[PDB]
Amino acid sequence: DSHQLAKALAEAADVGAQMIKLVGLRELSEAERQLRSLVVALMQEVFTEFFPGCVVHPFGSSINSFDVHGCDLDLFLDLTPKEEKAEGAAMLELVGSILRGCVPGVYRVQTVPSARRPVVKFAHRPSGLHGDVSLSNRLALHNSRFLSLCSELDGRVRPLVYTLRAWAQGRGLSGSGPLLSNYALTLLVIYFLQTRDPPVLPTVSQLTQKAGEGEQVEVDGWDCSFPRDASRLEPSINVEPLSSLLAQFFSAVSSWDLRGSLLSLREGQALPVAGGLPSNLWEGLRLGPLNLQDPFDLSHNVAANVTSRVAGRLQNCCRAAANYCRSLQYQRRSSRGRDWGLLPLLQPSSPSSLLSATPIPLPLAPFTQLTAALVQVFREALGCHIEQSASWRCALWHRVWQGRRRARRRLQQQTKEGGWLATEAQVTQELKTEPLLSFVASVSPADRMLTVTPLQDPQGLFPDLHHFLQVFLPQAIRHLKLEH
Ligand SMILES: O=c1ccn([C@@H]2O[C@H](COP(=O)(O)OP(=O)(O)OP(=O)(O)O)[C@@H](O)[C@H]2O)c(=O)[nH]1
Ligand SMILES: [Ba+2]
Ligand SMILES: [Cl-]
Repeated sequence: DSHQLAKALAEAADVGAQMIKLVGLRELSEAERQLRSLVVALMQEVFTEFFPGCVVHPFGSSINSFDVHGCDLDLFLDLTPKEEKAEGAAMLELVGSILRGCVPGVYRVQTVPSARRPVVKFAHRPSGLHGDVSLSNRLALHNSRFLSLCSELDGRVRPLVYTLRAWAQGRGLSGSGPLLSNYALTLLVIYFLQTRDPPVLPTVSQLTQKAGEGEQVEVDGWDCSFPRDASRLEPSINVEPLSSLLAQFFSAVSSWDLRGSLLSLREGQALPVAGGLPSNLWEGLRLGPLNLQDPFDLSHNVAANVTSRVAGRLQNCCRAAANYCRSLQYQRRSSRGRDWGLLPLLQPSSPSSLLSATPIPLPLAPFTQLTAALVQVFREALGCHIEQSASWRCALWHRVWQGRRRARRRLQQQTKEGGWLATEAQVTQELKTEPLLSFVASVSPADRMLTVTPLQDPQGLFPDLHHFLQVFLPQAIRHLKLEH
């Protein structure tokens, strides 16, 4: 791993071979699946001991075909409004005590009622496995099955999802908190496949319409019905190779309008967010920087946790990735030993690149006035020489991002013993023809955020400038807001 993987990808044919080989290397072995099966069997044994006729249904990465080594094990246990929450939480505690004290080998048991879907986190010691026990999740089962079904519908699915998933892990786009879940990212890939001119994957509404007799199922008032086998469905007429689909992915999601669009896997289409339509229809839908609808529960934005910085970082990383995929280093292999194809995409991100990818949130203000105030801050309040979404090229011959404290103290003392822009500009000018550091500033139409990328950085001081800008620019615009 990280060594064997690198040479394995570098050694093999074209890009598609790299993606396929990646899937081959990361996926769970037979022994791993045997181990997981046995552990789930034990859990089943103890839960049967407590709950006669209860079924333990594995879901998520286990059954959705996107599994990798050491992945979580998601288990679903199948057996007034605040009273119902309290009842559910108590029940969850009961399951938690069953895990904690009964089933042999399991430790690290933490009940999490506060989560969206309440869950009991567990670790099984002898197998070295960990995961979540869920009481109510029946939608995850069917949508996981839906994911594996997608994998069966077209052979390019697993390679795309695996590669893009690893890439997202690399670019810091995926994880907990504000980031994207692997499920959300997966839904994005699938939606991308549905939106190709020839469709690579059918829309979920098409699967629902196809369905079958007795294959009808309704969970939590939503229609989860899809065909059980991929044989009853006609293949894709899309001839696009893996690499082209990867590049097209990056370019696509880089060019999309995320804020103003709710991406529907059901209709296989982009539904306009503004104004008010989908949130009025399904009534449970949270809207934000990135909106991606679950194929079954239509009141659930799977990306609803994604902050503007994360969406911005996503589209930036995707634009950069597209730029790379247009280079010859991507398409053509290497003679001897050099990194080609998937390798720079799976390689760790440069600190300057990692920083530049994630934009800087700015206070609310009209685009024109915001831009004017920005270039006014760079020009006036900093030593920046600037020149002509919006963008400006900026040059700094000075250390201006650092040394401001001492200079401000000196000025404070000089003034003591004998309005923001002009004063801070004086602070800057009191800090003191080849450019020391040159960088690009960019503002997107929606949401309005400043993106700072490097150009010429001989001494490698760019990240310091980036952090300093992260602190300085918002408060500058903040003070400029109060002059009106
Ligand atoms: O918003 C969500 C998130 C997750 N889920 C359900 O939870 C399951 C967990 O989906 P994950 O986001 O955990 O991804 P994963 O398990 O496929 O991969 P790893 O995290 O193991 O790397 C998914 O398969 C989905 O069924 C939802 O239904 N909605
Ligand atoms: Ba998981
Ligand atoms: Cl597109």
